[PDB]
Amino acid sequence: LRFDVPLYTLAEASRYLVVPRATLATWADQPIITALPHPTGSHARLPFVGIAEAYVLNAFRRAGVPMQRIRPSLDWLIKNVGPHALASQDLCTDGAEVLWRFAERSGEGSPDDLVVRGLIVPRSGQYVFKEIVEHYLQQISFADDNLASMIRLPQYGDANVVLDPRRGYGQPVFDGSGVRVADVLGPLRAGATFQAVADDYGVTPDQLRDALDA
Amino acid sequence: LRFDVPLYTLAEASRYLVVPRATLATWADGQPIITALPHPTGSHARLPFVGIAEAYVLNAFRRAGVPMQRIRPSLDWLIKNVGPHALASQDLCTDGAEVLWRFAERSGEGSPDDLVVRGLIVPRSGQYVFKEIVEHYLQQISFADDNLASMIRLPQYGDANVVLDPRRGYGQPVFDGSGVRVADVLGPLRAGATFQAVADDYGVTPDQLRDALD
Repeated sequence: LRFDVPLYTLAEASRYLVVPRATLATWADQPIITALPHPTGSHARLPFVGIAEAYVLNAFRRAGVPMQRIRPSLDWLIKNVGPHALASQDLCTDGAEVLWRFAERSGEGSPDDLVVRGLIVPRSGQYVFKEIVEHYLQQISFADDNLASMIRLPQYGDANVVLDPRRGYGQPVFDGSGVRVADVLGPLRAGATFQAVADDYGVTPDQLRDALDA
Repeated sequence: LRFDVPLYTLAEASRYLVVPRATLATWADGQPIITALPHPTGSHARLPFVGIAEAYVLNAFRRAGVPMQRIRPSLDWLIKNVGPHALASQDLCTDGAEVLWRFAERSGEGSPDDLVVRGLIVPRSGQYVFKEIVEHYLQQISFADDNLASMIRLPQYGDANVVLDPRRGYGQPVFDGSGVRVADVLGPLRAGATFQAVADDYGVTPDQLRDALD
């Protein structure tokens, strides 16, 4: 379900990932995320692997990584970790060392070195990803093929809201009940109590407050 | 510290309240429905603390699906009955639903006033009360001697318990528990400090830091 079908418009992905739509447009149009031409009468663009790549790149952006000249680092990562490396199970464990190797040969302070310095730091005599990056990488779950199959959106907190192409058409769902976050909003807006909605939708009141306030 | 000096630009308030900047501009510039002041020379500051409190409450109304374009008469009514700056009043959450109900009764079924008030209140156990989706936000506000808002907890930060408090961090988001600006933990994390090191340095927990980041 993750590669061939565009599941997300850029508008939707901007909301779910908390990244400016214009930024995503730049990434999708050479492109640094997987995007497909929009279907007839639809603005869908990103297959699930593409939103996973966008999610990781946003984590890089949040960390202060310069983004405009990141493509050679991404090419290098793909050449060493494999296709769709940003969405790979091996990124978090192998990526820091791979990137270090790239920046070494790049020249001190070169654009590649600046990308890589944004991502990694020495820890106990070796380079590792900064925890501010790791925190986001840790949210991703992987399929048989070691590529992303689910992403937990930490902005929803203990609601444990995920993007999962197997549920809710890939739109944000409570992992615990498979309900679209969107489907609890109408009832709350209508004036149902948090307890009534939580019971009706298989979550807790605290989880609902967390979803609302994400 | 809450009335006579503008603390917030509309840009800042838009971020802290999670409301479009253009929406705040309409509320501040109009007649205005929030307290705003002419910007100081060389500054874009507009909202004193009471004004951001009123904006916070109006945003809770907006979130609930309340029609906002013709809300001013309901606000006038509320001020006339609950008192000056009623949106920022300690008495809003306890007295406001009944006050608004009385207003909409005389307004005509489905009139603009009735539609505002139906957006806010529901029957509970034989009386009209605020919908819980509104109450959730009203409950975040703390009050001074004068029964007007003195602090607002921003629930989007979750268990970090981040607040707007004009007594600390110039009114910018601070961790209630240490009085540190959320802004001041970001540089150290981006630089590659661990969540543990930052949390210890800034008097919060690693879990609270993750909540703030997200």
